Amino acid sequence: QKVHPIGMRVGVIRDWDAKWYAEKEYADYLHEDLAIRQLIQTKLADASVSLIETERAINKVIVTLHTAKPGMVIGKSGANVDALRAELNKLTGKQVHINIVEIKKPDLDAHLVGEGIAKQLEARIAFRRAQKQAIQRAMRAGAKGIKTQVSGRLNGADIARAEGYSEGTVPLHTLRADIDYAWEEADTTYGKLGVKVWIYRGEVLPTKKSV
Amino acid sequence: AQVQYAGTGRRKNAVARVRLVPGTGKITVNGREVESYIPHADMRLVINQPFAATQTEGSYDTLVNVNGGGVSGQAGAIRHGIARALLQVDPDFRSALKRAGLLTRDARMVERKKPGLKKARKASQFSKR
Amino acid sequence: MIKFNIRGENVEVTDAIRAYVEDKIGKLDKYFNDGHEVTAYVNLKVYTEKRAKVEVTLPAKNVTLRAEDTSQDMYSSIDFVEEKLERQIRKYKTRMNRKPRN
Amino acid sequence: KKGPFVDEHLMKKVEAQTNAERKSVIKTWSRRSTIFPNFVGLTIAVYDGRKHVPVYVQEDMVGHKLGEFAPTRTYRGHAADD
Amino acid sequence: KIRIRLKAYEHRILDAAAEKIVETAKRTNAEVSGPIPLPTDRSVYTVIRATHKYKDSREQFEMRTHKRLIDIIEPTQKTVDSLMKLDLPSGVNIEIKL
Amino acid sequence: AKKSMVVKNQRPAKFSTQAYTRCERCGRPHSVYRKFKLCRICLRELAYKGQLPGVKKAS
Amino acid sequence: RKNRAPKREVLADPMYNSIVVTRLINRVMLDGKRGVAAQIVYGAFKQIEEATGNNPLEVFETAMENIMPVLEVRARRVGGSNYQVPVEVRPERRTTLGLRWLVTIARNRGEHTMQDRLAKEILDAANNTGAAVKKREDTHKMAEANRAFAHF
Amino acid sequence: ARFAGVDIPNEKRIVISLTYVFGVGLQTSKKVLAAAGVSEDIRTKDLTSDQEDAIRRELDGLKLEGDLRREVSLNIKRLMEIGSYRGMRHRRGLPTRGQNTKNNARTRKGP
RNA sequence: ACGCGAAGAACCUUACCAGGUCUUGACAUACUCGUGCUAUUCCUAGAGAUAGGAAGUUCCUUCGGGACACGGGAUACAGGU
RNA sequence: UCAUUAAGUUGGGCACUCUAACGAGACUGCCGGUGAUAAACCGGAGGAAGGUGGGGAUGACGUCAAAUCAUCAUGCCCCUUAUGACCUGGGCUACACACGUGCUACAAUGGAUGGUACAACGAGUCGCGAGACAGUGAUGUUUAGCUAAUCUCUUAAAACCAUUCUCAGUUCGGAUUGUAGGCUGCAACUCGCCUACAUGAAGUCGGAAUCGCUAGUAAUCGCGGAUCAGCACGCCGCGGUG
Repeated sequence: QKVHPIGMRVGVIRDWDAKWYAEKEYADYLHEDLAIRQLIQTKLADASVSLIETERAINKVIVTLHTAKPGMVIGKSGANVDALRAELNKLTGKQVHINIVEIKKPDLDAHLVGEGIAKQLEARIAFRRAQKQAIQRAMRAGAKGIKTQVSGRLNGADIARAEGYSEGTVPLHTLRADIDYAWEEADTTYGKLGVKVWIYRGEVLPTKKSV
Repeated sequence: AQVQYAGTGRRKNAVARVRLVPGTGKITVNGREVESYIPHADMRLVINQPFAATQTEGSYDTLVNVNGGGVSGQAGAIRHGIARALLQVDPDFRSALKRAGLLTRDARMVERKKPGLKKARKASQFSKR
Repeated sequence: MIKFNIRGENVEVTDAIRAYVEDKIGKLDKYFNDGHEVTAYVNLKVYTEKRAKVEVTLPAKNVTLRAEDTSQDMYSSIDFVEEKLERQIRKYKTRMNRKPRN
Repeated sequence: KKGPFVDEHLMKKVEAQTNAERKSVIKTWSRRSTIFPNFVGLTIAVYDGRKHVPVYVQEDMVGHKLGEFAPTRTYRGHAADD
Repeated sequence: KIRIRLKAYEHRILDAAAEKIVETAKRTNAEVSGPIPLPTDRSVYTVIRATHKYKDSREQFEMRTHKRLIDIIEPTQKTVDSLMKLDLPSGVNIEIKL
Repeated sequence: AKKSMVVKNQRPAKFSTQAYTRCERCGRPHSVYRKFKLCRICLRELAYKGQLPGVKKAS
Repeated sequence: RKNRAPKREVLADPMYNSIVVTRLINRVMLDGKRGVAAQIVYGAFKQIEEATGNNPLEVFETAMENIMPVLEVRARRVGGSNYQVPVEVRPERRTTLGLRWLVTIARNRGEHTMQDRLAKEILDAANNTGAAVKKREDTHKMAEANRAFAHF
Repeated sequence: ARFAGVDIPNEKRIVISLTYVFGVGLQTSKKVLAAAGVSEDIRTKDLTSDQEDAIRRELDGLKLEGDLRREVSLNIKRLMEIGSYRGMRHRRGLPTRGQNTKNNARTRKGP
């Protein structure tokens, strides 16, 4: 067994991705907006997913979005998330909201580093030098405690290989874990690849106290 | 009646809003007897170490207001509510409050139980199959 | 002795070599005092016997000890693993009898 | 009970065989059947799932459902019981 | 008789700082019974910590409810002109009643 | 089977006596919070993340 | 375990003035039924109150003399050579074991009420003979076999 | 007669002195405890002199104790083969609730 | 390992089987077409399915029709819990 | 507290419940015997709390190839007339028999006699659902209130005195049963109950043994969720006694 850091942060120790309240249909709009978030992450299929926080509001919805860069994802000039935003209006039928914000430096994101290097694992990269390469890029770019994780499954193999350069002070048992973390399965004919990226630039993360 | 002395002590999901009358030692709990609210249960005589036997003695008509708890709950509210209430009428009983305690309202209780466990300290049984 | 629980947990049960189980645990009933409970729990699979798993657990009245061990043949697992139960009781002589060590 | 409950299509075979002829079996379905006093003296089938059981009725058959007309709850039965 | 619940699943996020956009209704108004921390209403979840087999342990999630009221007897409908603005968060369980 | 056990209860059956509800990711059987319209087991798959004011560390 | 981890204390009686009133509640009291327990204890000094009508401590303390032995036993081995080398523990534990004795014979007798078979053993405790003095001499006669201390 | 004159105990109320009897009990034996006006009564080793003579036919409302025997008998022994989905289970011997007979109900089920 | 998945499957819910039980597949993304508002509601029989009929479908934009794709000819393969 | 009586409920009294939104509140903090010198220990006072006040969490390098092919999938297999389905009820829970398995008893602390006082107690004016009621109760008859710090829940039990059965297979002990009714739903046997009632079996304290229990800890008593039309001793948490 291993504890998930974001699995004990992002609910209440870090504030919600569904960062809004309701009265009765809280899990209704919450869960169906999570299906909408699935539609975002699957209809950025010619883009780069970074983070999204769809919201319900006083105007019964405010969709909070994030991109990995505005210059390529949001459109030719910004009309892919806008025309696809009106496509979400013809999905769920509501006032529908764009939020063009780049998640800053996505070489310090666990999504684009690990998922990008996992797409290059689909392109058959030497995974050890991929580990040293990517975690050297972000550890080079700060990341006070930074590691990752890759599973095995090479054309009828065992569960998981080792994980070189899985380093960095990540005191996951302790209650100071400010980690952009991710995980991934790469489904191939030869098997699947789990990619789990611990990024620890910030030190502290309770987000639960307010006067 | 007259205005309170703010006797704010309790224990174990009880409330002892102890009405505090400078009197003779008369005990009347919610206009009643606590042997009429929870008969009886010698905790009536474990009002004395909260109030009467405290320093031998403290003599005031405490018209005690309580609810919640029970023969140890609101008798702990007798302890902190009426010992601390005795401190509210007369603050010269900390010789007894740090001769014997009668404070902290410790609220020792049962754990934040692990789901799956019955009493968090007991299983069904096991022999060895 | 008192009670068994014979369990072939992948293949059906056949009481020739299960009777051979019953006779070598008959020699457990040469090394018994109260054969309180045992349980056979065996496992054989596909691909021309790339394993032979067997098991019997031993809740006697004071000690408990199971045996999930292997050979290539299931017959050889009954052989060498119940002989391993014999040599386990050979390990359990002083571990049983010599409650004085001096 | 108050607000009673009863068959529908083989109620229309109570009313399609009470008037016409008291003879035939039915591809029945009923966890929802009864028996009326008029119903006594005829033959009906019981849907176990393979054998539409051809039982005539006697007045003893009080208004139960075809889930318990005859014990078609197949359990063999005469092997090791009691 | 304007009375404001900030009913919150937890008041102790930025919806505690939602007490100031209704303090825009405390100003341009008088006789303010201010922040009333209401008795929290709790909620229970118990779920299998594993997926399908080997249930040694479970998990619990106590969704509580930390609420809020301000009680002003006078409406003073320039504070109804302040009723149009309501900033943080996107959606909170706010009640602004008479 | 994912469609006779997801799509089938989406299709109108007789009653609540027949079409028992569940979450809409995978039609998992009961132990389903109908007060929050989602399965325990499938809502746990969210509770990897969790969008709930409940304390996350298994109280 | 390792330490002298702390015990707990119940309060002594103001009614009949013994801590073994409420410790007699600590053995007769089952399922936490302290009011019924005090009904039996106060009913037992009521059993004194019919028989003698004296102080509770005559029958209760002569009973304590009957049920507080001098010696108790202990298993101490060489390598199996279990010399039952004895000890003589203090009156809180000796009084505790005597409370096990009066809850034993004043519990397990097939008579009418708890105060009736406990009238048999509190009233026969007022007869101060038989089961209690034998219930300590059963260990007292063993001490000559418990003569060895750490010898071999 | 005799019904009330059958097998007198002492020491009791008539209600337990009639649940004591095969039949008349806590509804009806308390009903005729009051209808004969008995009320504990006895604990006496005397019933009455003449509340017997009330409670002959005042007691005789149950039809009958011997036809409780013939009411179980007359009921079920006609009620043999309605199915016999219930009669076979009742008289083979399992408690025919439609009851889960896997392990337990061990005494009536038969070990 | 057994108050176990399954903290409620009256039952089609069910996994799996019996029977009625079909084979563009109930659920299907898929090439193509005479071309469209799919209506609901029914009625008949039948255990209901599932079939027959009634109005239930003959284009919402520069008009193919997108739009309800209508129902089909069919690569395509979802649908094994 | 101006109370000033349906009444905590009021034109009102306001921290009183402290209500929970906040800070400060116990850190060897201080002291003595100390410790090689230190880390620490032993204790004392203070300190509401004293030595990480207490309780959850925090599963590590790694192990068990075990579980997840019924979330999640590739290797190949049946994937297209089939292990893919619509309907229908019967199985899925069936019982010669072992352990998993709690409650109930055997009894006088029980069992009747009554009237308590309590934390809980969360969903909800979607539904809970009054002192309006036929009642034996299911449920109606009314649904009052009910967007909950309203309301029906939420008035839980033991301790309380009242009488007896004070001795026994026992006002027993509750195995059924036969019913005679209601609730749920389209339908209560498979494959829910519940309310009677009548009969009311074992059972008279439990082999070998096992397991748990050093604080509100065992023991114990209740509440709700829990699933859900219906349906929960053990099934989550909370506390009432101790």
